[PDB]
Amino acid sequence: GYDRHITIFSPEGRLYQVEYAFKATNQTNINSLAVRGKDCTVVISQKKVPDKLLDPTTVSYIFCISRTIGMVVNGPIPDARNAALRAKAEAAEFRYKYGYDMPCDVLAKRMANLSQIYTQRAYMRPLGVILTFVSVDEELGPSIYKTDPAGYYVGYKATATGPKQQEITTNLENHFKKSKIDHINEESWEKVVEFAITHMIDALGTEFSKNDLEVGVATKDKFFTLSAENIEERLVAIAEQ
Amino acid sequence: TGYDLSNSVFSPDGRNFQVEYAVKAVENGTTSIGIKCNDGVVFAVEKLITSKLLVPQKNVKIQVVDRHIGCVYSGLIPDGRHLVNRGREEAASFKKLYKTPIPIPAFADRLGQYVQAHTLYNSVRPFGVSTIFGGVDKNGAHLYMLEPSGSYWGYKGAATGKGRQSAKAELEKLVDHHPEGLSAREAVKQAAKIIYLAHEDNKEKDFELEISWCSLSETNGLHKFVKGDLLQEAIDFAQKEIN
Amino acid sequence: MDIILGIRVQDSVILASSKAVTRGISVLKDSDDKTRQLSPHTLMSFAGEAGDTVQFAEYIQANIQLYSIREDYELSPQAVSSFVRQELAKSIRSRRPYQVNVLIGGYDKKKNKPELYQIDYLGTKVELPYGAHGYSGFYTFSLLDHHYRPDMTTEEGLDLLKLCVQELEKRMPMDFKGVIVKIVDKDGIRQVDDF
Amino acid sequence: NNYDGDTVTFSPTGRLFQVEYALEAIKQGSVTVGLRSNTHAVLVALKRNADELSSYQKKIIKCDEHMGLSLAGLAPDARVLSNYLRQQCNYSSLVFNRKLAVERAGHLLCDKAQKNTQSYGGRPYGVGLLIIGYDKSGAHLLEFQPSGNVTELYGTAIGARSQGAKTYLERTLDTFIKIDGNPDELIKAGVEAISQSLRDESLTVDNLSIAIVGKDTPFTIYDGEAVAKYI
Amino acid sequence: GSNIELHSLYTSREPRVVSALQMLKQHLFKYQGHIGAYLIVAGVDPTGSHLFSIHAHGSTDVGYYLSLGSGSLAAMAVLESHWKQDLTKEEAIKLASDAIQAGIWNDLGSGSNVDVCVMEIGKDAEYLRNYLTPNVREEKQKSYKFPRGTTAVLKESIVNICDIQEE
Amino acid sequence: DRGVSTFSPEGRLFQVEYSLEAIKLGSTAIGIATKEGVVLGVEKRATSPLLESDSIEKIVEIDRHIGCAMSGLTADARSMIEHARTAAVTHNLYYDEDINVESLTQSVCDLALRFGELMSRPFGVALLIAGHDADDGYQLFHAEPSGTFYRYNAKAIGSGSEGAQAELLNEWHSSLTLKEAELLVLKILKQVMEEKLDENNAQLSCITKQDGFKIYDNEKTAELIKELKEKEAAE
Amino acid sequence: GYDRALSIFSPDGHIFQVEYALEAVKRGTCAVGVKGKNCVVLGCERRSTLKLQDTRITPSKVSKIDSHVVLSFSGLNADSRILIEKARVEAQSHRLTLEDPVTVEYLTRYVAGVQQRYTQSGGVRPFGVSTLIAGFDPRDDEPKLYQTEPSGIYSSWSAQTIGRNSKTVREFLEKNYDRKEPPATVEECVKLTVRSLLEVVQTGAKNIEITVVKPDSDIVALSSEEINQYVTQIEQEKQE
Amino acid sequence: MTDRYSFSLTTFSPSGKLGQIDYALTAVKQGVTSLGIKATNGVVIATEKKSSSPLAMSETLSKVSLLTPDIGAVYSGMGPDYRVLVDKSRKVAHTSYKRIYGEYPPTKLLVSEVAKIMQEATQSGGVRPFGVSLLIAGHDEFNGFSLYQVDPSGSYFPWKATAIGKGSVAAKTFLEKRWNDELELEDAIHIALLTLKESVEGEFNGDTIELAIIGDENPDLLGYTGIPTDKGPRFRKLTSQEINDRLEAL
Amino acid sequence: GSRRYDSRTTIFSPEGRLYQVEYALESISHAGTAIGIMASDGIVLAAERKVTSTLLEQDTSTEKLYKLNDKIAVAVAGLTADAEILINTARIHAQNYLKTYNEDIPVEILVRRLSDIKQGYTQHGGLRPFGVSFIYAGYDDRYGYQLYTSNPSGNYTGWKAISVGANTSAAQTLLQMDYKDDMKVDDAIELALKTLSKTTDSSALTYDRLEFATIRKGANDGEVYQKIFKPQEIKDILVKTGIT
Ligand SMILES: [Cl-]
Ligand SMILES: [Mg+2]
Repeated sequence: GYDRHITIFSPEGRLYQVEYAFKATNQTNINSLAVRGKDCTVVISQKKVPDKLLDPTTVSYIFCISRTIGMVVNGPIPDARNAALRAKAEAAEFRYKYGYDMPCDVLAKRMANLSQIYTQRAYMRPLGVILTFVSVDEELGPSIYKTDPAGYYVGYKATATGPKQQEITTNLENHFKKSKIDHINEESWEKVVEFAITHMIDALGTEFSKNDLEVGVATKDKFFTLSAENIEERLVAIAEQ
Repeated sequence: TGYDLSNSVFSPDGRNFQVEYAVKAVENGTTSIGIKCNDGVVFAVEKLITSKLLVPQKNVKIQVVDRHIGCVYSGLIPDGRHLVNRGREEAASFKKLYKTPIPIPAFADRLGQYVQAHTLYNSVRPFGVSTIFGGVDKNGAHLYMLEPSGSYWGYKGAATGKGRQSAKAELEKLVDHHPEGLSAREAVKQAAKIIYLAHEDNKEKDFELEISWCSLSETNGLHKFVKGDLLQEAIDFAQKEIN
Repeated sequence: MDIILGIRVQDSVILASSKAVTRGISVLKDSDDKTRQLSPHTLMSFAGEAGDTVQFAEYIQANIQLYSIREDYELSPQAVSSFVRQELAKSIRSRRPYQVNVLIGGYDKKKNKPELYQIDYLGTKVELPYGAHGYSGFYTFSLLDHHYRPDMTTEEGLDLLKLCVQELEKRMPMDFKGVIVKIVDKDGIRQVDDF
Repeated sequence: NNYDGDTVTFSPTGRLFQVEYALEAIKQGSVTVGLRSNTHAVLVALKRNADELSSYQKKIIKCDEHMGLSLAGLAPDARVLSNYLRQQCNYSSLVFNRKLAVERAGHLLCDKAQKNTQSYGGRPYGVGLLIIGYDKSGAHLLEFQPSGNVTELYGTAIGARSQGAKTYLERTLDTFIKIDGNPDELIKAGVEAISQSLRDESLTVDNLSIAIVGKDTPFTIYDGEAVAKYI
Repeated sequence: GSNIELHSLYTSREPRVVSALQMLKQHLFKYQGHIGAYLIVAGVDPTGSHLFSIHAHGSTDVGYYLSLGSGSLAAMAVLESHWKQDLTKEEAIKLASDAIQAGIWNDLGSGSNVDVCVMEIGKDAEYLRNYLTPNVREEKQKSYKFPRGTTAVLKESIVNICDIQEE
Repeated sequence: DRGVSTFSPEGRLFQVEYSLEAIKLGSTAIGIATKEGVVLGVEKRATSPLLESDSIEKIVEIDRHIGCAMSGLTADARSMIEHARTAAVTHNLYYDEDINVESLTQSVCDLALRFGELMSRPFGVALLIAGHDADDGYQLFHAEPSGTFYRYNAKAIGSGSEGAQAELLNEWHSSLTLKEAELLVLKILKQVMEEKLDENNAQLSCITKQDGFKIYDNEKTAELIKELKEKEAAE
Repeated sequence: GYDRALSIFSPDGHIFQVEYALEAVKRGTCAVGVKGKNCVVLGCERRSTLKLQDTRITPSKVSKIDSHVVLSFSGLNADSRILIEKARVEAQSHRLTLEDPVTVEYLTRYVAGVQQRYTQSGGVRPFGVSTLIAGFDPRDDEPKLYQTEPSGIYSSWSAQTIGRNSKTVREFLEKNYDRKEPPATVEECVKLTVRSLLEVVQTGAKNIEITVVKPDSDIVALSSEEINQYVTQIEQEKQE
Repeated sequence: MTDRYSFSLTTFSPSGKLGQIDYALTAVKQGVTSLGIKATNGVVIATEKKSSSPLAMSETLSKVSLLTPDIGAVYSGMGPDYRVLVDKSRKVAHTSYKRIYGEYPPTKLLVSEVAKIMQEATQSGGVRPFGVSLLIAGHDEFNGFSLYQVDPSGSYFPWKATAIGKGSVAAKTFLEKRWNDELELEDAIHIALLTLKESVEGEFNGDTIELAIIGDENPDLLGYTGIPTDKGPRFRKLTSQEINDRLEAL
Repeated sequence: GSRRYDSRTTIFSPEGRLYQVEYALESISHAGTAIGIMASDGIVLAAERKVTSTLLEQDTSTEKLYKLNDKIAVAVAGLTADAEILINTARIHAQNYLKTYNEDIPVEILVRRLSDIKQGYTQHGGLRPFGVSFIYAGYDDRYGYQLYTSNPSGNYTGWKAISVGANTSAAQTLLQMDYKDDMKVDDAIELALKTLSKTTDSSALTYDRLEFATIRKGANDGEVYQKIFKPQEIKDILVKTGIT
């Protein structure tokens, strides 16, 4: 039974190492959410600092890939950082060769093709991570593209990842069934973050302090992360209505 | 089963058992700690005196990278030396291209990516060390700890090896009782105490204390070993606290 | 300079090659044979830069002999000539080209026809009734154009070649110390002692 | 058990069995002693014969004018590692006009041994080395294990029954460290140390191998009637 | 053009001029001017309209009007005389063809006809092959058609271009 | 399966220990060193009477001052002999002198452990390397596939080794003549050989300072066999 | 590149891949070599399981290496071509550098060297082939016959056989071949070779191939009728 | 490091089966249904857009891919394996043909190249076969309209009409009854929609179905005028609306 | 490391057989039957397509009979993809020879090269062998009309008549019975079709389940023509010989 150790087909036409890589994805016990506004793309992720000896400022799973592209990872930090460094390298190389900023969906496709190779070549193992790429693309507008260890990728109106993804997914599904539009009809990114946090609170049934959340925002021509104090202002506004 | 015979194989859990076995080698090693102070970092390690024939103060364990980064590790000592050798290449190439000495976070990821790479193929073995390292850069003091998996985070305090649980408890007290922060000289005294307290897990053989520090005020942001009077003052403070 | 002539008569190919080897103002030898037997019915004469000439001929000889052992068959002169041309055509764009000019005389047992091929160091190849390389070619061509007849006998061919060498001795300024003559026919390759 | 097939595999308790098996080859090897004062550093080696017609396998290898080792285990592996030390000593001399520090020679052996313990296809070195030298910080003695672990010591012993010699040196520590500017007395202490590891066989003229390096003494090996003085 | 087509298919985006520009200059620079390609690169993409020039050593420049080749000085003289900001389509074709005419007439290395290509935003690029025909040869004085049998023929033969036949 | 370079729990390389078993199955080779020269003898062991024995080459010249006898998978020895000859000649080219017997042996033994996943397995043959040099006089060495070599006053390898070695233990003294050593090799070969020893199924050779390395004629060996038979019948 | 060590030692000091290669030889059609006073004959078995065969074009069992040396084999046919090609290249390479054709002993030593190399090289299996190499050294009238096997060992033989039922035909040769007086003529030597194969072959029809090599590059392959006359005469003498 | 897997991971079993190729074909069987039908004046290829989540924008995932202006491809099996094959197929059309001959390859030769890439993943060291079957529809001047199937083994066959994946066996029976040699393109699209409806469970509309044709030249899709010989691509992907129009006449 | 997962595709069995070669030959025994018959005045190649469909485009289909040059063709039995890799290699060797010598490659030289490639995959590289058996039909001016076969082992032999793939044992017996040396092409066509018609696992032999080819000196005067039969032409020769 060596067909379960390397990435060769099982008699059922399955790759078990790929399936087990998907399981590693939830080892961190962290849930991420991504939505689209009119002018922006917001990504929120749970932040857990279990050790008092840890420097909480260094504990992050959101990455600034390029000036325009942000990436949140669901999986262990070594593989997350492996994927982060590679995406940063690929984004920089693209701009040098082709003379324009790598689109979010194209970086997604590239990282998905690299993932596909680890499923076909034996000596390389799959990375135990799901990558969620966000940007305001200059052609496609607000963009969410997500990669997995199978080498699969697709676009999203909104998306959720982690142990409790199905609860968040259905909560978002129900909202978009009412509004009958593919985005959050809101002018400011501040209110789109407030929507993202509110709908995560409703879906997980948990309250959040400023230190419990981690927020990434993509606007036209920059992706940035919020500070604890920026999140606190967001939490105050939610409580006051 | 058989999922634990080959490195880079995912178990049905989604675990790399070879990496988890490497952690056992680390847990077997001597105690090593790191303390982040007001304007720098302190490193300390337990050296077991196997025999009287060991020359005192000669078998140095703490290793410098560039001139501003200290590295200490617990587990297979050779595996640590191999990792520091790579760190010294990475720090050399960075300085060669970008001029500025490698920032601590930047250096952390260089070790991180290299250790993680030794979990991608079954042609290599994972590193049998956990590495506590850090120093002073342009953005201030940074303390990091790096595991065989390639996992690392920033720390207020760090501990690894056989006496890690004892050490961690003593570090957690300092964080609570000093929210405003700890001075470099205080952190040397405290480092001595914590190694002496963590020696209860290795109480069979007597040991030799070895401390190093990088402080903006005390060492001008360079990595130096604590020697002579300041080392004896820390040993005296430690000996007074256990009695 | 070195004289290599070829004449193709009705039933054979005759090759005349100068016996003198000289480097500058020195005569290194007066009995040199500038010929290699490629196969039982194929003969190659070569002139050119010192070392390159013999090295190239022996290299070609080894390859043709290898083919003969492997297939227990004799390559046709047309095939041998094409192989030789291609080796030279490779060498011109090489780091150090072979500076060798060759004449290939062969009897094709399948067609029962003699064939003469002229190839220069660039890999330029033509099939000719008569051919030559170097300064000697200028003279001998004009003479052979007048006298040569395609249904000539081997004896008639030798007499015409004898005339060419005699005229070359008078007209040429360098001493080529006579020629060695070899005939290629159905019976094989033989050396004409009397010349 | 299932985890000893190659050097790239950790056991469930975090042990490397191929390395531990290599460590075993040393224990099978013949005994060799190392000890030093402040002025001189001495190697003493018991050489092993195949039979009475055979010669006694050489144990001590010169690496430079100021450095050399004694071996216990696979002799061919000692030849590979000693050749590497010879080269590194040689590189230091030619490029920097600098005699290689004994401590830095240790660091280089360690790192060479380590690479063979973390890569597939290769195997660990099956030999243990005692490196003596005199450099700019005085006399030095090192112990090398093919795990990669290198240790600086006042004295030590490796090979079969080495524990006897190691205990003697642990008692004599305060005496033999003070033997400064007396090479003969330091060798006597080394010959008396290795004697604690003998059983049945005793030290004969073609059995005993001694080497010394010091303040005004190049690394020299003594064999044959040159060691009859110390028997 | 090949690599741009593969890039377009990979990204699912219409190709950009800055891409073709970047790929051309990095290729030419590699070969240190030994590939003697001097190009004027124009096009419309989702970013807008672009006009670049690329020299054989791997250098590029941006302009509203550019000219290249042996006739560039004749062409640039017309452009520097008649160019203004906010040109219409009709005006820009007139200016471009006039600048080529200057090259045809005054440059020995240039001649014959004027080829134009218009690339308007949100439209199909129209390629106007032989937009002008200013140099049409006049009728010859004599027909040099020979009487049949004028040429001496040694031999005649049918050439077999067909494959090996059946039966 | 398992690594080719794998250690056993006893700290021995599996593939080396296994090759030593291949050598035990090999035909017998004996060497005796004296102050008058070094003698080398081998059992030829032809598999059939139609096999022309004189074609069996198990004693081989390396240089004029170094002979070599082999035992085990003898085909494996060809590349070792090739390397030895190349080393001996190369050293003479670089230093204008004869290479030391120990240095030549050390060179051959450096190939031994060059195997892994270099060649796929160790050598399955042992060598007796006999020679003379000005520094250490007449010398006999035993080269193993482990990479280890020992000097010997006398040594036997192959199927009859431990029986032969016990005989050499009693017979060898420091005052042996070359004639005495020749008869002694013939005596011990005749003892351990399956078939009856004659000039066609056994082969003698020696290395002297004066004449160098010589493989004996069948006619010469035949006379020494007849001399042996008579002196054994004399008491 | 594929480095895997396929030929390794076993606890009893055997190399199984080399020993399994000898089993491939055992399966091969029988080949016999007999040297007379002034000739060497190579006899080869053709298994009659294959009829409707085109004997004009089918690879023959005896291969010329040079004009004066021949090689026959038992074992994998495909493997034999690779050894024959290397030998033919080395024969021309020797002529080119030494300005003399190979001795039979030299050509044997080369082929045996190749076979050995494929027993301790990574990523390769040994040759499933044993060879009989026969001929006359340049300007020599002394017959030469050598044998090689997958291990790489080689040796000279008065007469020898390899392949299936070689144990039987070796038994025949050991009692019928006198060293003091070998087959004086070509007739006697061919007769003894045909006789030796008739112990194993089955029918004396198209199942026996005979190749006679004489000094000075004189090599000829006997026809069906010529061999059939030997088969007829042998059995007519046997009826007594 | 280094790729130390220099050996085949697909070998013959005692029964003469190549396990990894059989297991690859099993992966294809689990895949969503795709089909192709050849008319007199065109070819149609079709498949179901099986959306993993309703939050997912299924338009961004293209199952039907342009390989050249006159050649399209659809698959059944592992999507990632298809995506990298489309990338390699597009590139080899250029490197091995268009950069040599200055024209796009004919259908049968591009198929031959894709087939070669898949055969190599069946014999080359340290790789598994591709877990997809491709249907490739194309037009070229001398061969006309053609439809090919390519399997994990690297084997390919030309088809008048066929189906691969989940409900292929039923689909192939349906096509055998409807197909004649006198079908117009609109007839083949109608039959394609009828056949595909049988294998689809949920919603059946332009948003859940992906359909493309190889038909007449589309000068409106060329992107430039002026060159008479360039008349535009024969590959066209049908819009959501264009599919829904033909579902009313169904 | 990686050793764990290596099948070792190039080792001998204790009986001195090559595992992967033997297993590849087992594969080929399930492939459609291909027959080659050599006559005085030409060669016939007949082969059976494996269980086809009514929706397979036959007139543009090729799985069995492939052209190597104008003088040499091959019938395939095994993995079609594996065959196409080797066929393209052979096509290149033939054009390499023609470029070097300015003569069409003799049939045996092309056969020997393709066979030597197969051999290599059995002795080194650690890759699986090619699961293919070829029948080579060819003409040259040394040996005239020639039939050869090669198998995954890299062994090749010459034949007057031969079969590869399914039911070879049966096919070879029928050929050995009815074949004579003075036989002509028209007769050899009839023999080939009659042999397939009896060995086939199908209910009946029809045009849509056959590939057919002849190499004739039936080309106007002193030259050789290759004829790959069209579907309608296979239908006609089936009626002529009286099988349908
Ligand atoms: Cl890619
Ligand atoms: Mg893998």
